[PDB]
Amino acid sequence: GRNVTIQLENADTGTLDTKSVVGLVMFSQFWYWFPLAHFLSLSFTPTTVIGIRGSDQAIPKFQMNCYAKEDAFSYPRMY
Amino acid sequence: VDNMTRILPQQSRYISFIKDDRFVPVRKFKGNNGVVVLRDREPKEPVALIETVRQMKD
Amino acid sequence: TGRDDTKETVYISSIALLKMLKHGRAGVPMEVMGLMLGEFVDDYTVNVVDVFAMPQSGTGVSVEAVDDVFQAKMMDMLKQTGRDQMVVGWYHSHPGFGCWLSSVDVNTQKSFEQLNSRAVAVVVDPIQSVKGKVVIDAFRLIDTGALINNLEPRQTTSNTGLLNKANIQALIHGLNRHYYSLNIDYHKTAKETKMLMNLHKEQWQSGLKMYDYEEKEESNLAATKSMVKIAEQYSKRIEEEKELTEEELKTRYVGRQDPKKHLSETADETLENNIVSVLTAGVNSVAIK
Amino acid sequence: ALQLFKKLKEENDEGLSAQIAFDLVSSASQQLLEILVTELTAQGYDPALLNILSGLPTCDYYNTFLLNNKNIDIGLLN
Repeated sequence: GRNVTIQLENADTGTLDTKSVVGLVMFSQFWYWFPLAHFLSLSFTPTTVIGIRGSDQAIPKFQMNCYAKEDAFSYPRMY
Repeated sequence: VDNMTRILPQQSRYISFIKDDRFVPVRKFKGNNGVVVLRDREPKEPVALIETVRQMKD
Repeated sequence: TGRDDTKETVYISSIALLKMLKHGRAGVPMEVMGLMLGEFVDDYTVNVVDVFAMPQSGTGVSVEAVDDVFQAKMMDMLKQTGRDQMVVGWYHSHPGFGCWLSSVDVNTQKSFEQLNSRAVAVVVDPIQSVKGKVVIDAFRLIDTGALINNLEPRQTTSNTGLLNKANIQALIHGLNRHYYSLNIDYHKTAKETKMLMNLHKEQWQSGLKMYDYEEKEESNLAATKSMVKIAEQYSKRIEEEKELTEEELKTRYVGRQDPKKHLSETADETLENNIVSVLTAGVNSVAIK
Repeated sequence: ALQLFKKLKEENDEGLSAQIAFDLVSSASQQLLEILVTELTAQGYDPALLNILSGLPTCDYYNTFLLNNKNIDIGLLN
C-alpha cells in the first residue's frame, strides 16, 4: 500500500517505542525458525495527517494547503 | 492535498489548514503525523462526512 | 504423517572423533568401519558418545562385515562397564575418495535403516581433506517414494544444513539421493580440553636447562661470519634498485635469491637465541646460590 | 497524567478532551495506557475518556485510510 513506515522510535515525544523494538528482534532471526518474520507487523505504523472533526469524532472531507513540489511526492513509480 | 492521504514527515513541515474552510485546529497543528482535532466554527451547517465504522458500533 | 523427519545434526563428541581418525588412518587405503554408540534426543540431535571398532575384513565394508557373533561378544562386555547403549549409526571411511556413498555402501546403509530408523553414516576422509578442518560429512538414506514426490524440502526442515559442492552437479545429486548432509559439531568438556593441552611434563626442567657451552661459542662465530658473506650479496642488490617497476626488476635481472630476506631472518634467529641464553644462565646463578 | 485529567475535569469540551487523549494514545506505550485507564476509573472519570484511551478510534481511522488509498502494483506479486 506504500503508506506504512518503520519508526526507529517515536518522533512526537522522543520516547522509545516498545512495539517496534519487540517486532525487530524476532524479525532478525528467521534462520532458526522461519514463521518469525511475521512479527515485523508490530513495527509498521501508519503515518498520515487525519483531520478529525471534534464535535462527534468522525472523519470530515476537507482540503489542506501543502506548499511542495507535487510531482515528487506522488506515490512511487508504477511498473 | 486531500484529507486522509499519506503525508510524509517532510511534507508535514509545509502544512497549512486553509482559512477559506471553517475548520481550524482547536490548538495549532502538531507539526507531524497523527490525529489532529479540529474546531468547527459553525456546527449548524451540514458537513459532508465519512461516518466512521466506530460510529456505527457505538 | 506430520513427522518432520528432520535429518540428524550429528553432535560427535571429542573422544569419538579422535578414535575414528586413529582407526581410519591405519587402514589406509582399505575402508575401515565399526559402530557408533550414543543416544538420540530431540528429533534431530543425535549424540555420539563413543564408537567401537569392527575387525577389518576383505570386503571393503559390506553387510557381510556385520557379524553377529563379534557384536554380541563386544556388546556383552560393554554391559559390564555400563557402556552399553543403543546403536545410533555406523561410521566408515572412504579415504581413497571424497565424502560420498557408493552403491555398495548404500546396501550397507539399507540394512542399517531397518535396524534403527535414524541410523547415520558419517564418512571420515582423513587425508585428502581440502581444509585443515577434517572434511567429514554425515549421510542418511532417504526413501524413493518421498524423493519422487519432492518431500525432500520436508526432510530439510529445522536444519540450516550444510553445503557440499566439490564434484558440482554429480556431488549434489549423490548427496540428495543418499540423504542430505548436515552439520557436524563438537561437544567438548573442560576436563577433556586440559588433558589435551598439557603435553610436556618436562617443562619445569627444560627451561632451566641450558645448552652445553662449547656449542654456544661455536654457533656465534658461524652466525657473524656467515652474515659477512650475505652482506656482500646485499651490496649487489642495491646497485640496481633503478629498473622501472619493482616487479620487472625481480624478473629481468633475477632479483630473487634475495639477500635482504636472509640477513633479516638470520639476525632475528640468532637474536632471540642470545636473549634466552643470557637470561637462563643469569637466573640459574642467583636462584640456586 | 492523572493530575492533568483532574484539571481537565472542569475544562471539559468535546473538542478539548479529544485533543489531549488523541495526542496521548498514539505515541504512548500500549502498557502505559492499560494501567492509566485503570486509575482513571477510580477517580470516577466519564466512560468517553476511557473509550478514546482504549485505542479503538485510532485503529479504525487507520484501517480505512490504508484500505482506500492503496497504491499496490499487482505485477510485482504475480
